Amino acid sequence: SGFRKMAFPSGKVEGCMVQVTCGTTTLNGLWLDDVVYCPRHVICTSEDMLNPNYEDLLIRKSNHNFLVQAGNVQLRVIGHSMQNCVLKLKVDTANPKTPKYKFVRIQPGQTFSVLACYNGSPSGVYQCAMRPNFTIKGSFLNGSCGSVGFNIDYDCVSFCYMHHMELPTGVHAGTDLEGNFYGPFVDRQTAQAAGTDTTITVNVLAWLYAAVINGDRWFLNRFTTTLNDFNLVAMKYNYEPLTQDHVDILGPLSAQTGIAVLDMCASLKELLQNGMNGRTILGSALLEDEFTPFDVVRQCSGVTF
Amino acid sequence: SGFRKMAFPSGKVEGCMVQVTCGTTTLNGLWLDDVVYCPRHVICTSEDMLNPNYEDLLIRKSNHNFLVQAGNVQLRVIGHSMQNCVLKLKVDTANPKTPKYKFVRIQPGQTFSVLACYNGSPSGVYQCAMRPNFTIKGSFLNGSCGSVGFNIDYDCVSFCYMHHMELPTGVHAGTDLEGNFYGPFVDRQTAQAAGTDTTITVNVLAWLYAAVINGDRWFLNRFTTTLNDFNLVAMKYNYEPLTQDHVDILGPLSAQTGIAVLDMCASLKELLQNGMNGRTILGSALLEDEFTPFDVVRQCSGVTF
Ligand SMILES: [Cl-]
Ligand SMILES: [Cl-]
Ligand code: NA
Ligand code: NA
Ligand code: NA
Repeated sequence: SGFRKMAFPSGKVEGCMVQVTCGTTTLNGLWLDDVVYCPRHVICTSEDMLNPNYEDLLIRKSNHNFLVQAGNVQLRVIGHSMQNCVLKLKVDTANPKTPKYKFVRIQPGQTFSVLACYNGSPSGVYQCAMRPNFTIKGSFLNGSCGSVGFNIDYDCVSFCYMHHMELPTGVHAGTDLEGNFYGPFVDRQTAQAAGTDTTITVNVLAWLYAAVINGDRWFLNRFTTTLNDFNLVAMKYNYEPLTQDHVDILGPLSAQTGIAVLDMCASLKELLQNGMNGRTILGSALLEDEFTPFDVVRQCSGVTF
Repeated sequence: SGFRKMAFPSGKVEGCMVQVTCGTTTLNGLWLDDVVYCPRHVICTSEDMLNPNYEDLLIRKSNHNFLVQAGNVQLRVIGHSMQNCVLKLKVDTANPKTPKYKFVRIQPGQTFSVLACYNGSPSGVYQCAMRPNFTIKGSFLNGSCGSVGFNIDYDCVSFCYMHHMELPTGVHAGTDLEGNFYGPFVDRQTAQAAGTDTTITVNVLAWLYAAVINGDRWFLNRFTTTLNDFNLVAMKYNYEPLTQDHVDILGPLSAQTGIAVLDMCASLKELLQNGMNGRTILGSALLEDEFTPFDVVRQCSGVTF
């Protein structure tokens, strides 16, 4: 029993973190086989960062401009290129700790683990969701650029996120490992604003199901509403609309607890309209929206309490 | 910026998790050099577990009763013994991935990372505090026994916790790596109750400081109270008393934000008396007490916003 924000074990990713230095700029890189991936703005000085032309800046560099360190051992660069906003450095040694891996791009509302790194050295691990406005609410200080987010599926690491920058609101933006930004952001030091965020409804429902699985029941009721009637209260409280395909993935949770999805939606409606009246759910005093249906299944028991 | 529940990277501990099987019982073990550590109740059958004499049960076993698996590779046991509630299995191979490590026992209120494991295979990582009643609010299903909790200090792993069991309230109990239980618990299948828990005051203050460091300020005020006057409101709301030594470790946080400890205590007093009036702090709608002063410093910027 119990429910925690739970990250994937980070060892397979720790074996891949290196430090990339170009001039006076230093950040983290991801070393898979004989390629290091890092944010391309490692090639920018302080002035370049304001309005950079990256094709120009890269053409003025050669392999010797790039210092790659895996611990103390230095990797010599034998090639470089640009793929959108990530830099690729070909090195002369294939990372022998390279796990099975894929580059995947995730959807708003999905979660992943973040290995925060500084100077090529892992310092912490945590769980994150991709917000509906394509930012993440991470924990990153200067020098964390190049930290990656990932999911693990049977010793295969699916890399979904590379960290590039913090926005004015303190939230974080980056790319997939092909260098394509999540959301309407660009890698230059200008003030950029995310769109307005919304609450991930299917995740809140999944987390209510985790509550029931763990014995928290006070918020339930006998009422039921219809799909379209709920979606009206959603829009009022700035929640995502619920789809019949979202209901379907919530299916296994519905079956295991015996509580139909639309039944649980009525309880959510009531929680939105009346608040919690001082009580808590799974140790929280607000509705949590960063656990997916998959996250609930994998952490919770297979049998309801 | 940002503030997250953050675990230590788990790789150094992942290299040490093995599966121990004795008869039909299977749980996780910790392999350091040529010794495997696991909970001693791996030697109990279902009936033995009700009222076990472990000295009897162990004397009736030999090295061949114990199956140790590190992945597929099997380790052959060349000796066994008991140290309080942990079993020690001498194996014929020193773990080549053995990190620098120590066995340390932590205090109520301190935090550590937990590597949850099933059948010798790491499945998740999270942060935990030792509660003042010597339980932890973990996330553990059947087969997680033998999972360890740890802190990392410059590539030295300080192991502080081995998981043994879940109590009736759903909280979790275990030992240090010498096999001495945290709290008044014993390793047998009888209903055991923790004492009443209390809120870790110094941690809540540390987390309020993290709020200020990150720009959350609405809860502050100009008031100040005295140490002894605060401790009276503490006892009313079931909070730990504040010591002058707790103030001192909060010193660095006090200095960096410019907010004296007793100043912050007044804001806490007001938060206790009036609640949050609907607002949140660091993304939470209750007062969080599982971040230590050290956890705040290590994750937060060195300069206030
Ligand atoms: Cl290349
Ligand atoms: Cl031994
Ligand atoms: Na975590
Ligand atoms: Na209902
Ligand atoms: Na004050």
